This record gives sequence, structure tokens and C-alpha cells, in this order.
Amino acid sequence: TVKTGIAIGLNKGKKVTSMTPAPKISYKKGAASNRTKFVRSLVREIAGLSPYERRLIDLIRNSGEKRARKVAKKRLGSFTRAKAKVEEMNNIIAASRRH
Amino acid sequence: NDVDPIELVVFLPALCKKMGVPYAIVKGKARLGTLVNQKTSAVAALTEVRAEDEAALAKLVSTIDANFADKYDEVKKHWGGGILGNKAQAKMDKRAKNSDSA
Amino acid sequence: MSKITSSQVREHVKELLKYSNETKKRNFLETVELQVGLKNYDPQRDKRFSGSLKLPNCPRPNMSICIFGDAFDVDRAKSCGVDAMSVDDLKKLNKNKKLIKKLSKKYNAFIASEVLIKQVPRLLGPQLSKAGKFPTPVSHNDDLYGKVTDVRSTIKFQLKKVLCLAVAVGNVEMEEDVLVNQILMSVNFFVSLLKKNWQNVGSLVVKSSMGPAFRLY
Amino acid sequence: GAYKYLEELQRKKQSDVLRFLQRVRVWEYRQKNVIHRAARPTRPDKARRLGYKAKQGFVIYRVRVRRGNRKRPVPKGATYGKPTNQGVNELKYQRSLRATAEERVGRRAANLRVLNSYWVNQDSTYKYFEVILVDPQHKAIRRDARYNWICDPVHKHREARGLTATGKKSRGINKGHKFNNTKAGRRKTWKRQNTLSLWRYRK
Repeated sequence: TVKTGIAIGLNKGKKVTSMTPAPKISYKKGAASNRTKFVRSLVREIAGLSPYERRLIDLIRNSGEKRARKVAKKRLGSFTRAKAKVEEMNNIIAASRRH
Repeated sequence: NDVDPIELVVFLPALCKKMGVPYAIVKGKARLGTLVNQKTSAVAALTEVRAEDEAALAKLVSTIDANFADKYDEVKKHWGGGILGNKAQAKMDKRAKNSDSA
Repeated sequence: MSKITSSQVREHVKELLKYSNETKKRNFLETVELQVGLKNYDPQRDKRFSGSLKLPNCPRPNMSICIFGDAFDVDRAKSCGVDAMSVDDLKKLNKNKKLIKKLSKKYNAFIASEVLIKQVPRLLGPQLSKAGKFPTPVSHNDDLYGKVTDVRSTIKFQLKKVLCLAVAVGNVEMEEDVLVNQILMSVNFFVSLLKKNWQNVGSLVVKSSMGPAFRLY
Repeated sequence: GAYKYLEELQRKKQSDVLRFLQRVRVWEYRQKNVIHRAARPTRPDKARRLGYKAKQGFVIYRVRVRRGNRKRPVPKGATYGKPTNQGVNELKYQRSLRATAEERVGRRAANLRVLNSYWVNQDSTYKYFEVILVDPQHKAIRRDARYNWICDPVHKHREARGLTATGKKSRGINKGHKFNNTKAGRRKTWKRQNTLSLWRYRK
């Protein structure tokens, strides 16, 4: 940051000599991990795609990433996860039924 | 082959297959138990072996891989089940016998 | 044989796979030194501005010899002889017109560019014609010959929307090689128009002449 | 460990393998009694993270509860008052099915203490739960510094006072602006904010 030192405007506020604290591990609560990558990958190829996930990749190959999202968005909760879900599908498609 | 939460164990062929480990689906959670002095046991494994035995074990591992690992990729495509009971097998075993080829 | 060494599914990082670096030194089977080359699938559009064209200067050469013919006027001809094979006047266009084309590429002055225009029908097809777009005309002509001989490399987007250039020789060391791909990607990645959509670097691949290819992230 | 594979597997309920399982298991329960003792967790990873342990004193119970809305009892739908109160049929029930499930097993095992419960299956008629319980008189539990809290009398019928995890949910017990109404407890917070407080020296 660095604050202007006045009480309006862009970096509004008091100039204090700053510190920057040690990072909290909760804050790394989402993070991957080698153990989880492995098990999720394994489980995936064990248990294989689910109905909506099949309708999803054919929708891609046959209609584009935009019809895919629009539907994935209804199927899942939201637009954002729909994005993530299509991307994942893409990466199934590519990594597999290609190279 | 038992285990009743089958989930406890369904991932295991895949696991071994992945980790290059030779495995076998064996009849007996009970029998597997007795060899370890529990009532039941679920799984049993060797990591270690006295050289007196090493030999006999490579032989076992090969017949075993022959039947399980080697076949794993092919078995991954076959759905099981879908079996009629005998009253209904008999029904279509003789209905389909007469019908087509007079 | 060559196929087994590569992994199609794996996408390696620049050092791990040769790309330009170590592993493809093994890949390139041929008796002669092969060039290693870089390939992109670029999301880019039909529009002219959205095309990707500019010239990167490889830190370490292509290590191929390129014979220039450069046509210039005045103190610029004199300047030419310092770092150039075949100094040419405005008169010389008639000789190249008749038949002689013993030169890899050509560089010209702004002054020259009137005279140049006659040359273009013969030149344009091989894409030898000088253009500001591939920096071949500049009045700082002396510095620029120095760059092309050092091994400044040319980049042209196709209509196909793949972008391509040769980065080095396979034989050159791994460390050397990595520097060149890096400059090239860095140069690509900047040239990229704002007007282009999501992920400018769609795909990245390098190959040798003969061999299979491995993809880079 | 195998528990981490169990965990991830169970998150693929629409996968070919889990619905084979889901389908066979769900017919099996619907055959058995509405409340029945379970021999062992059918989800030993789920049980174990909700506090289950495989020792004497820990009991698993399986229970079925009917799905759907709450029909408002009332003879012939007659409501006898204002029209805002005339509904009988889109009326929903503030507790969850899991809570009913806990409560009915809890009364079936008055001597046990409900510890927790997890969902295991449904069809269109029922939701099925496995309920994890503890015997607070089994010494294995009465010793044990990690569990003996459950042995105390404030923990009688936790399931019945909305103090199991489901109870705390529906009671709306969370920190935040989203929880103002129901949080220090609803009825209690109303009472506070509707109490007239007069000092000796009137303020």
C-alpha cells in the first residue's frame, strides 16, 4: 500500500512504519498436496465420469465452450464453477482422447 | 472377495496396478483372518521374505499377475451381473430355441 | 524408438523436455545437425493488427550461415560493407531481375524503397521483400545487419494461426538452448495484441527436423 | 490410509459404481425394520470423523424417516382464523429429517447418548440415516478422557434439545450478521430485546 497521510483520497490514512507479519497456515487451507492429487486422480479413473459429466463433454465437442458453460452453470450452482467444470472436461478430452 | 463396505477395498486392485504391485483377489476374509490370528482380516501382504522362500514367491507372483494384474485393463470393461433366474432362463432358453430355428 | 522417449500426455517444463534444452538432443536422429524449431497455436483473429509479427534476437545463434544482399545509397553503401556480404547499389536491381538470386535474405534503405518496389514481384513470393513489419528497412542499417547475422529470427503468423520459427540447432548445448526459447516466448508474449482473446499462448510445442515433438506448458 | 480413498469415493454419488451400491443397499434397508441396530458403520470414514471409534460403548443405529412436507394436522384443512394462517399443505417443518431420525433412535435407546448421525441413502419415500451413539455407563467410555464428557447429565438427550450438529444448524447457531436473530438462541435473544430495564436511579 503506503498511505498518503491525509484523510481522503486514494491511499487515504495514517502513515505508520510498517511490518508485514508471518504467514498464517490456515490461509493455505485450499492448497493441493501430493497426497490429495494422487487419490483424486486414482479415484477418478476408478469411478469414471457421471451422467451430467458425459452430457457435458459431448456438448463441448459438438457445440462449443459457451453452450457448455451455459448448461454446466444450471447443472451446478453457478457460472464460476461451470467455468471450472468445463475446463476440467476440456482437460479430460485433451489429455485422453488425444495426446 | 467379501468385505461389506466393498468400498473399503474396491480401490485396491487399481492402487496395486498403479503402484506396480502384484495383487490377487482371494476367497476368505475369514481365512485371511486366521493366517494373522484375527477373526477376519480384509487384507494380508508380504513386503519381506527369507531367501529360502524368495523363489517360491516369484512363482506365486507370476501365476497371480497372470490372472489379475495382466487382466486388469480388460476386466475394467466388463459389466457383470444381468443374470435371469432359472424359471426365467428356462422360459427364454426354450422360447428362443423353438421360435427362430423351427 | 524416438516415440518411447517422448510422452504425449505429459506437458514438461522448458528445462525437463528439451524443447530447446536436453532431452531432444537424443531425439534428433539425423546425420546432419538439425534445427530445433518452435511452434505455437495462438488464439488470434483474421484482423491484420491481431496478427503476430516481429523479430526476436536470439542470444545464441541459429548457427546457420546467411548471406545477405543489401541495397543502399550514399554513405549507407559504405556503412553496408562493414557487416555485409554483397553491397548493392540502386543500379543492381536489374542484375537480380535478370536471374541472380544468390542471397538468403535482403535488407534495404528507406531511400532505396522507391527502387525496391520493382524488385517486389520477384521477392514477395519467397517473402524476401523488405518490410518495416519484419525490420528490414531502417536508416540504422549497420546495427541491423549485425543483428540478422548474429541471428535475429523472423516471426510470421499464418492464416492458419500457428506461429513458427527456428530457435537453434539441436547440437548446441542445453543451457544455451533454453535461453533462446525463453527470449522467443517472451518476445511472442508481449507482441500479443490486447484485441486477441483468452490465452494468447494456447499451445506451445518444439520439435527437431526428423523427430517426434514434446509440448511445453 | 484407506480412509482418504473412502472419502473421495463417496463424493461421486452419481458414478456407475456408487449407484450400483446405492441401489442395492437401499432396497436392503427398506426390507429391515424402520429402526434397526446396525452391525457396523457402512461408512467407517464418515463415522470416524464424526467421533465414532471402534470400541465397546460405541453403537451405530440405522433409521428411516418419511420424506416430504409437514401436513398440518387439522380436521379437513379447517384452520379457524385469519387467511394468512389458512395453509395446510406447503408447510415445511423447522427441524431436518436427520433430526427426526436422531430423535426416534435416541428414544429407542434411552440409555445411550446420541453423539451424531450421517446420511446414507434416500428414495422418494424415505431418507435413511446411520446414527452414532455412546453408552455413558460402559466403563470403556467412563474412563477415556476424550469421551467421558458425554457421561455428564447436561448431555441427556442432546438430540432432543437441538444440540447435535443438526440441532445447532437448524437452531441457527453461527457467528455473524447473518445470525443476529437466532444465535445466542432465538427465544432468549427476543426476550432480552423485549425486556424493559429500570434502574433504582431512573436513567
